[PDB]
Amino acid sequence: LLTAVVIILTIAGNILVIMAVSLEKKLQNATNYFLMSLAIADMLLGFLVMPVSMLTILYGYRWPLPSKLCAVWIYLDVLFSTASIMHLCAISLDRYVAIQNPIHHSRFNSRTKAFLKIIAVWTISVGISMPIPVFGLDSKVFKEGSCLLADDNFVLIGSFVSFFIPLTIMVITYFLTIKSLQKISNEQKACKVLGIVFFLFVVMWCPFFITNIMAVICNEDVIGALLNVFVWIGYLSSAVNPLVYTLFNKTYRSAFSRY
Amino acid sequence: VQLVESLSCSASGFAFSSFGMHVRQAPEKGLEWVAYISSGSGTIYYADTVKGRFTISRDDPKNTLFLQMTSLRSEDTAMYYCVRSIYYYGSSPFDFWGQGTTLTVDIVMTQATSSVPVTPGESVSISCRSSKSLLHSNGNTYLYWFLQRPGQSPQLLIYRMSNLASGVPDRFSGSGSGTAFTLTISRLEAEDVGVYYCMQHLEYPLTFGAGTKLEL
Amino acid sequence: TVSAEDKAAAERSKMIDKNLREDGEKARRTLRLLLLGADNSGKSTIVKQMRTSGIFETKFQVDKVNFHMFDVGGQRDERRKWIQCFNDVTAIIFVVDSSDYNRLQEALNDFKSIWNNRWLRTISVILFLNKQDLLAEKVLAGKSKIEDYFPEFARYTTEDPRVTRAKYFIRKEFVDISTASGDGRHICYPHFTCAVDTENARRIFNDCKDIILQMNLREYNLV
Amino acid sequence: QLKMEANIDRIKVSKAAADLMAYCEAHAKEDPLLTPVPASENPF
Amino acid sequence: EQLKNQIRDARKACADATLSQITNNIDPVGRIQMRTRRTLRGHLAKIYAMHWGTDSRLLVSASQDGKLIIWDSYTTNKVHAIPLRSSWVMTCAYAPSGNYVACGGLDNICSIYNLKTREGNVRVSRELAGHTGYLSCCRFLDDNQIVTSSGDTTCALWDIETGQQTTTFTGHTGDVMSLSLAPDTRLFVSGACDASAKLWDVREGMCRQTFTGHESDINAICFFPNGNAFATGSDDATCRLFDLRADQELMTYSHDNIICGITSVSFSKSGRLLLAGYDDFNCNVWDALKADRAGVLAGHDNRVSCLGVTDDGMAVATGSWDSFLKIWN
Ligand SMILES: CN(C)CCc1c[nH]c2ccccc12
Repeated sequence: LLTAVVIILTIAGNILVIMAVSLEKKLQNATNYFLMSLAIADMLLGFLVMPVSMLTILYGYRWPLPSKLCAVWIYLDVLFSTASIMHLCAISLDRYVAIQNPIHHSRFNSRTKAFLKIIAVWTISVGISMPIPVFGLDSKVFKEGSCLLADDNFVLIGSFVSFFIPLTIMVITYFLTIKSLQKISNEQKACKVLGIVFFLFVVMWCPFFITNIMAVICNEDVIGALLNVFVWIGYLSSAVNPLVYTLFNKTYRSAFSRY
Repeated sequence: VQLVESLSCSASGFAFSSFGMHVRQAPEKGLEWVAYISSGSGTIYYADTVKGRFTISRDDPKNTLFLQMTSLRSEDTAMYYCVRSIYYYGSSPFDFWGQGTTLTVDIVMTQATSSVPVTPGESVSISCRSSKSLLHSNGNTYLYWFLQRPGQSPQLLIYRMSNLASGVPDRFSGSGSGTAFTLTISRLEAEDVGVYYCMQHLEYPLTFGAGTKLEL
Repeated sequence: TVSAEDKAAAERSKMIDKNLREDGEKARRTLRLLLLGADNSGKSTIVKQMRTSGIFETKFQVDKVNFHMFDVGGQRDERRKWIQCFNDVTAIIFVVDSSDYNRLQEALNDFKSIWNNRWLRTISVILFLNKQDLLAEKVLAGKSKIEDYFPEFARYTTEDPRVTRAKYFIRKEFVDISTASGDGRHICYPHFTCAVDTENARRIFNDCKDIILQMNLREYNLV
Repeated sequence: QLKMEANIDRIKVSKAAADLMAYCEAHAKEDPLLTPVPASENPF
Repeated sequence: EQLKNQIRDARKACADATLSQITNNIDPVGRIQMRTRRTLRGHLAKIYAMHWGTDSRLLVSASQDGKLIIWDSYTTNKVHAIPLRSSWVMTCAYAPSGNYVACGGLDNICSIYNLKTREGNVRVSRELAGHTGYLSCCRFLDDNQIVTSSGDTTCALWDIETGQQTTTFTGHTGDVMSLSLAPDTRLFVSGACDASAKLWDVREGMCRQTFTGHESDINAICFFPNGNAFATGSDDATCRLFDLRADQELMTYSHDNIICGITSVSFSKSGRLLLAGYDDFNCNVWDALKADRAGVLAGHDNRVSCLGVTDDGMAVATGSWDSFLKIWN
């Protein structure tokens, strides 16, 4: 159905971002290397998890794949989602320390900061998702002919650290960054871009996490039919992070117009 | 550029951290290897005989090569002087040696004649073969020679059999074929006399020979 | 197939690489400034707290941020070739003669020369009009009118208001040459200062964070 | 200086051209760049 | 200037035909494919100058960072790192014997470095003063003799032991950017922002000839391997070949594709190939006889300051503002 366009555009945008990074020497700084790591974490979403959800949807929520890949597929989904969330959380914090005091950010501006930041966010993304192979693996991962999470203590308590803390950091960091920038037109264009990025992240991922948190804290068919669309809306963020984090730059616009 | 010892080996007259540092002279026989340290403690190597019972230490303010000793034995007792080098394209290794001390408690290199009679003004040759082929994949041959005058620590004279170390009278020279080598001396004079030792540096340990002697 | 000599050479070679890295990292903490004034500028006068014929260096630290200022006595008037070295500088401070009017056309031509150079496009400029108190005394006397020197300045619309209008007029005259390129990567910052100001280092410091702020915004794709 | 430059023995550019060709031809074969040196022979 | 106008007719009378006509009937150079066999890294800032050693196994590279490093080409290993009093440099030179390296900068001094000393460090044997401005080129005639070029419109020959100019070449009316030494060492050439290249006799202390065919300043100059001709590099995006005996421009190398200035020039041992480095970040190889671009060597993202062909003739080393220097064979 409409998810095929999501898969195709998720492939196309991330591939074009990777191709524009690879054969351009003007975009080789550390800030853009973190975005290359984001496109690495985002290419693998649309080819390893979303076709699996595709033929899960086309089979009427009865999974034709074998039962041995349920915990692995759930672990891949949680790993790529927490990676593509933590990437934006570290991007916002780096953007804050590069907006507040540019001198002390440019003092330590190197590839060492990018290596440490990528290592930290990937350690967080693996360490959040690592209990799913070792505690969920079939009652914690399989239910009624579909591969869905059912260990409610992990679904609630994992969503606290994997989303409601990095969302609290985006809230406090967007407040301080827009207060510092509000304290001229270049600055206001960055204010509009920051507002679009923040008000799209809290719109595209948040409904799934308040839906699953409310379903754990509490109408089962209504919550299931909401989850079956809000996961795909969560997948639509992977159709956007290649686009809206590069297309406001002139070099990336020229590179995309070249292809 | 003076090296004094008390083992402790204090270095005054150069930049200490820029050099590598490294020998045991038996009272009975010639030079034999102890241990090597690079500049700023890069790497350490040992021969099996003296291995594991000695330590190397460097301290930049104290500027000193250090030996701390364990397992003391009649092999340990020896006369040793601090030896050093510098490596780059254009290497002049084993340039300068320490004064020396006395303490009392793999490739084989040797030359045929331990004692050579000397006649002034006549060219002679000292040949020491090498177990492993000195010629290396680059084409740099690692064959070396020394001279120890009695009562003085030795000095470098010829490295690689195609290059001659500076600070040396030009009369001494070399000729070489693959893994079989013949040295050329000319116009021998006073202060030429002593014991000459040769060495191979393809891979550690530093295989030092007992050497040959010039006898008047 | 690698000898102990080649590996021991690799040791001191990699230490050379590490030492070059450390020296470079030490250098990048410092911010580099190039001070060009044609004459009557007060190049020594701008910063007095801290103060080799070819290049003369004055260095100051503010808020534990170290600034390197380079001024050349040796070079001739024409500056084409040696300018190419200083394309990594943070900013180029052009100090200009506020007092006299006859200088100002050639001074603006020099401003255009430094601004429009192919190698120096990315760099910005921090501009101080020195001796503005001396300018104000002369214009308050009113014997010589800079509006005579330029017909556009003859009819102009904005300390006395008239002297302030003339001062803002010359400031806008210097900004007029800079705005024309319009790339936006490089913007000139006019500032006013008398001969003896307690700190122009404050103005240099806030301009430097502004430039670094803009470059970081450009780097992070915010703009 | 103009007298010194004026007092210059001068020879046909065509003859100088043929001399320029001759050295090139003699050392055309020797130089690695024009003709690719065999792989084993090259240091790089 | 009447004699100059007579001189202008005199040069025209001396030359019968242009080089291009005679060059036509020779076998073509053909497509040459040169890929970088090595890239050398560890320079953290822009590289202004490189010089090839006589051995062809060693080179020295000067940079904006203020560290002059000597490295070995084939292994890519790094032999020395020299701390510099002045960060600003435009020149580096490698002695013919290889014991001495010279460094010149905006400080208006040429610093001569003896590589071999007790304590195994690089030390400056002499700092040479007497130039009012920056030194744009330095070259060693010998271990004790060096000729310097500078922005004073003067070129100076020094005795390093004595430490002052033994001769001064002061015929130029503009800043002298580049200097090339002949194979015989007795004559040398120098180019300047006056857009004239002059032939200088080392022993006399006088200019024997002056040649002008350039619209713009000459950034680079190289003698032909025979020693009877030389080529120049300019901001005109043209490289012109002049001959000493003929005293006339033989040919000019220009193309529509490239408007950017030349920054370097060098000759292959044949002289068939004049390698040139451009502000367009690309280096072009020209058939010298026909002035047809055989190929382009494009591995540099930023402009190439310096280009040199080895004395053995194997390789071309290109140093650029991209901060790493690539060997090409
Ligand atoms: C379905 N996908 C979007 C879930 C991503 C996710 C991140 N953290 C989680 C914690 C529990 C369940 C799912 C997730």
